[PDB]
Amino acid sequence: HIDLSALNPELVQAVQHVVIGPSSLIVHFNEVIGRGHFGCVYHGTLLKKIHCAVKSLNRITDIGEVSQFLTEGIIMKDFSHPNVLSLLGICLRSEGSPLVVLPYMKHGDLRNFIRNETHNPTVKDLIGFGLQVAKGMKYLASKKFVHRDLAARNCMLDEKFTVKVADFGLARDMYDKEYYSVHNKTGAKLPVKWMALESLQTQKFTTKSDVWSFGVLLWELMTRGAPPYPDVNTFDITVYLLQGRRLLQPEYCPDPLYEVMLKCWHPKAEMRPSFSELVSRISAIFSTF
Ligand SMILES: OCCn1cc(-c2cnc3nnn(Cc4ccc5ncccc5c4)c3n2)cn1
Repeated sequence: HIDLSALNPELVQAVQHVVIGPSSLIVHFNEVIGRGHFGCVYHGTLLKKIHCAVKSLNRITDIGEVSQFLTEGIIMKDFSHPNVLSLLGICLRSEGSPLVVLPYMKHGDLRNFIRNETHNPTVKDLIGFGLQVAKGMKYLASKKFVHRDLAARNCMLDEKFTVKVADFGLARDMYDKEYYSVHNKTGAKLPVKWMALESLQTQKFTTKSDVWSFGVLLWELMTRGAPPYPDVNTFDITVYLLQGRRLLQPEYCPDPLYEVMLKCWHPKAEMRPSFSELVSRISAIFSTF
């Protein structure tokens, strides 16, 4: 049972902006639509019935950990952009950690979508998805928000095939454990094959390290969801990058788009493009299609 009286009053006020009453939420706990380390995602209906995704945090039992997670993620309620996942609300109830209510994404995560052989997205399709992500990140960067886990698995596609940058704020979790490793300086599970060289070395994350991750995501898109560096052990990713080595150009990646990827992975963080620059560059590349 989570008591609001025990929680920081400032956090309580913030949360009370987006609270959903239990009687307004129906959750189908027999319908798992995603699985994270903090809890699963379930089909829900919000009430005018709205189809939604309900993210559990029930694996987080410590009040202090729940408090910290809410504190770090609540700013999500302040964001509004077509390429950024929105928050529908938070359901506080009698027993269990708060439920995070999110818009339902009919087409799931971007990586699974492009790996699906029946979909067979074209080069144009894939660059288009990449442009959408760049716009969402441009928005978050303008808000000084550092994502820290950008990757194709962490972007969702809605019913209109609009890409939402996701897995941040209250929606943050590890949804595919295979791509997080403890082989790094922090000893915690991190997406090391998406991380900028300086993040692996200094444990610090910035918008410019998000740009590095975006470069990897672009590579994911153009390979239709191939795993990066399949032949590089998690023990070796830092030295691999230190040696100046990088992901190779995908077969169906246009030369100018691979140039963009390489700029995203410049060893000097300040030498890498802003997301505003990336939107401009990728928009031009897309338009030639
Ligand atoms: O291999 C991992 C596949 N996978 C990625 C996710 C994922 C990646 N980033 C996310 N950001 N928020 N949410 C929760 C969420 C939000 C909306 C959903 N709509 C339909 C189906 C599942 C949904 C899951 C996210 N889920 C779920 N499964």
